[PDB]
Amino acid sequence: AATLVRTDNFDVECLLYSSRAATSIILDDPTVTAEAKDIVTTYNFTQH
Amino acid sequence: ENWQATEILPKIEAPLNIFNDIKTYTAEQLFDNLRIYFGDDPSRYNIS
Amino acid sequence: TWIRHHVGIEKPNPSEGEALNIITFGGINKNPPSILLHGQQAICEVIL
Amino acid sequence: MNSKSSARAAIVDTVEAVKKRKYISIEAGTLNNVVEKERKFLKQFLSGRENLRIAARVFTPCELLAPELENLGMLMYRFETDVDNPKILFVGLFFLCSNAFNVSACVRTALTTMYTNSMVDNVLSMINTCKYLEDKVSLFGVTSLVSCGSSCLLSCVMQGNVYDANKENIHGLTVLKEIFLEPDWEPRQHSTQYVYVVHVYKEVLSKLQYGIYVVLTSFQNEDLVVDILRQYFEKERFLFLNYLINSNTTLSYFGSVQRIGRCATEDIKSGFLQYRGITLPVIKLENIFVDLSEKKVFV
Amino acid sequence: YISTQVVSAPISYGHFIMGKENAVTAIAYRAIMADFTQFTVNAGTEQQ
Amino acid sequence: DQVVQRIDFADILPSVCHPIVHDSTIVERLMKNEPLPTGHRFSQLCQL
Amino acid sequence: DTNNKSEIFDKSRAYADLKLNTLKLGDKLVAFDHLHKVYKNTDVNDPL
Amino acid sequence: TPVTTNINFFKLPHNPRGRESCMMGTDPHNEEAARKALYDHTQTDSDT
Amino acid sequence: FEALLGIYCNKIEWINFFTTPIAVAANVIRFNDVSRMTLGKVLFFIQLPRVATGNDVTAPKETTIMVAKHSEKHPINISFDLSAACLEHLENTFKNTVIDQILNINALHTVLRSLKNSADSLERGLIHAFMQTLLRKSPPQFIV
Repeated sequence: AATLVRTDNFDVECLLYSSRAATSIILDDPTVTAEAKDIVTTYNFTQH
Repeated sequence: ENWQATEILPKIEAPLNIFNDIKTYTAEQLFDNLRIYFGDDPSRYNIS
Repeated sequence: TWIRHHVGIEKPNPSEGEALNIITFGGINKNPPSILLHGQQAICEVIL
Repeated sequence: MNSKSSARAAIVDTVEAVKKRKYISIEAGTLNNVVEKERKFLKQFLSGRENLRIAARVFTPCELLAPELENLGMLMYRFETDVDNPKILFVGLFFLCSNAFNVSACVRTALTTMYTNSMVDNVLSMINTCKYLEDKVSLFGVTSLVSCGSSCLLSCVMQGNVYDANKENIHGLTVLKEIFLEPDWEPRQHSTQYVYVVHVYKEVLSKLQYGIYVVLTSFQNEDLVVDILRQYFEKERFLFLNYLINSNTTLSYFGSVQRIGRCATEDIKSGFLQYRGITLPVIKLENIFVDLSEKKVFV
Repeated sequence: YISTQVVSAPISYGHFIMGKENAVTAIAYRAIMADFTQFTVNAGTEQQ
Repeated sequence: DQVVQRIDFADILPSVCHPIVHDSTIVERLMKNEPLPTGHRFSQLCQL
Repeated sequence: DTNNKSEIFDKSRAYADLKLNTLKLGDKLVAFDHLHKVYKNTDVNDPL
Repeated sequence: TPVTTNINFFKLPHNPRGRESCMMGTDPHNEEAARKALYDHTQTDSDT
Repeated sequence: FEALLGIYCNKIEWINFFTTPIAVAANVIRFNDVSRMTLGKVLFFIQLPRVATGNDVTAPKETTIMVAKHSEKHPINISFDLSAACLEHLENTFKNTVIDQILNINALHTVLRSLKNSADSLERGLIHAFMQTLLRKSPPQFIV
């Protein structure tokens, strides 16, 4: 005999609750850098 | 067909013309004439 | 050859070298099915 | 922080760096003698540290350039010739993919019907009477600025992105859809791929027939790409192992690979050319940083 | 959920009349820009 | 959806007719390296 | 052992008034919304 | 055929071609995979 | 003729962080060297109350618990380009032709509006990264 096993994936919407002021974010001012290639100039904004 | 009139010329804003994403519309060809470019096409400039 | 015949693999043994190493590097020899109606499926197997 | 301000500061810094590369400050004593035209030219005083692409002017008889005077961006081939009058002569990739063997008969005849005249017929006769191919004709670069006078002037890019001037409508390499193929387990693996040109010979019982292939792969390393191309070409390699001994023609390998340069994965798009109504399917690479490496042969 | 409401509707058509601008472009170039005059006065200014 | 779907032994064949099932090498190695039983089962089981 | 304010978690900042959709659950007032208005038209899905 | 299984086939909204031919499962703009879905019995149909 | 009606465009909507109700779960402070901060921790000191024991029963002693919560840290970035043909039409007008003026002012609007779109993009990625971390933290309700 045999035990056929199978998994299935479902599209689920799934709500969240959180108590107020549960976690704090200390963050940077967005730093700006700039790569000057020959045909484009790409600006990268980073933020920690 | 010319697109540089759209690329350059004065435009009138419209609020909430698409409630739904236009990603699906572009990717599955709702339209008759569309012109899409990711990186900024510098061909807007050769006005002959 | 007769085991491949009856279980219906129908294709040859992968090969030495690149075809095995394309399997170690890790691959699909099977073309995606031309028709599909319900998404994904896979069923594993225990003998009992 | 402020964010918008720092962004404007970085943009002003890039524009001023472009000006620092473009113009030169003058420490001549700069007296008030000159006229205002020379005054403003001595204030600006351009130099050519701005384009950073390497081009070459080229003169070619215009009988050979049948689709390539209209469709900017093509591979070009230098064919040296024993004629003293013209020592080198320039050749389209499609002009050589005519008598390449990879091309199917419909596409081959269709292109030939583009390429039918007396000059092109004589040049193909010369190419066939040449012994091997790879060191009588050779890779030269990518096309921009066709002039088409009496003797047509072709600019051609050795290195850098393909553009005449103004850095507008940056053209792309146009590869015939039939002649190219990408040997790798995952095609278009992560990011920008390197585009190569592979010349492969073949012998149908009498003569050598060349084949012009273009490969696109994520591998940079040439040893890796010849190791994947031997696995691709192992059967015909075997047929040449039998041919190259009984032959006496001065060649010593099966084929050779040479890098054209970088591309981008999202800058690969299909399409078709048309010259004199002949619709012809191509894969148009869009933005190409041309970088010719050395020829590397494999036997 | 049904109630009569007193709504402030249009009662006549809108108008659209050409200018000499659009007349000359329609004659010579077979074409019309809507808002050619408002378009032109904001062409060269900052607020395009 | 309510489509009756059927599994068979003729369908179970490409999962059970593999050479690694009828190989004995790994079972021999692991059952060899698994240690010997105790005395009270050793007299009963390991004697032949 | 006494200390009043934690400067890494408490610091003077400016305040305003706004509206939130609330629920009352046993004298507990809880804001209650969806982030679809910031995931309306972007490459990513709503991660819920 | 008088052997055609009902419970697979006749109890559901289903194509009477036998091999189902709904084009919402085929690769679009691919006529070869299209005709393989419409005809080829090297592959399987879904659902069975 | 072949008419051309009006030309319309989109309004890319803006979002402030403190407008959305995720900021009642948040509490956000600027700190300009968190790029240089390796770890940020907090230290909690709990003592436990003690109950007196019954007859001929062992008594628990004074229990004091010390714990230390740690900081995750997580970057976001946003990239956008301007072409070099655009960079030529940015400021150095070749001549005072009306076409060069049109292309100048359009290049300038392209720069300003792309910088704008990037600032919005940093804001929405702040939203997405914080939501990412909340869903990484949250255990399922049946376990809770």
